[PDB]
Amino acid sequence: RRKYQKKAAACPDPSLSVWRPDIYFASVSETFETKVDDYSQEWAAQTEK
Amino acid sequence: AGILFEDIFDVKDIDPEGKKFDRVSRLHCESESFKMDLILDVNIQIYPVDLGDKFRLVIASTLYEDGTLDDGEYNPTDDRPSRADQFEYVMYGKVYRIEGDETSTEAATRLSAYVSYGGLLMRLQGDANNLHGFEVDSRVYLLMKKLA
Amino acid sequence: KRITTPYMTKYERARVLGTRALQIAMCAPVMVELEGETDPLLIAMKELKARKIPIIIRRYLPDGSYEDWGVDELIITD
Repeated sequence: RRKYQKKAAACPDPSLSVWRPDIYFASVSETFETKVDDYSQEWAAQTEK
Repeated sequence: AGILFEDIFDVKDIDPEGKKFDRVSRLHCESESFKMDLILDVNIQIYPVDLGDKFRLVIASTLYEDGTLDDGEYNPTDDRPSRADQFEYVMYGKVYRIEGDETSTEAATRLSAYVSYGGLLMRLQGDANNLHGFEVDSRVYLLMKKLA
Repeated sequence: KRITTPYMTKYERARVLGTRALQIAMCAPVMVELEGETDPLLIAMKELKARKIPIIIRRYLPDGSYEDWGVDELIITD
């Protein structure tokens, strides 16, 4: 029962929602972390080659 | 002595894309000794040049034959034995981009040099070791002298 | 801690540089040696970058309860 009812709750609420982005560092929104991640693994593999 | 490269040169065809300026020509020239390839711009007004002309080329990192790297700023009055006094054509320079080698290369044969002298473009290609010393932000002084 | 952010809010720097040019405009002690130009608009950069600002900024939180901030505690930067 516990095993199952663990994996039942949401992917937790957004970062911006629980951490006010003024105080806490690195409070990016979903469609911008995807952007920085896009470019991270898209440039490094580019530049090395 | 700081000859970063040297070669003799004669031209094959001057402008293969029309005459579309006033003070410049877009040279297409090839070496004989090594299978290099020079694309260069040369002011024909104050240095007339033709098709069948031959000239020796060098590319130094300093014009002193003491090989010291002391350069603040060209001071016009000074005179002492420099490598220019045997040539006929000077140009200051800057190399800004080297293309030909993408990845961890198993045989870097074709590598190109991209130089533009304050606005006149220059493209030279070749091997990948002869054409070394050529970092980024790498001042060179083109020199040249028409040879018979 | 503070539920504001140590960082330079442009309105703060702007308005309080106005306040400090007012300060040295009127009768006010000259902290930084006035190296020429009497105008504290040209010496305001000197004031700030030398951090001669004991000014108390009363950042007001949603209603009533405030904060006080001396401008050095921020992230004044280029």
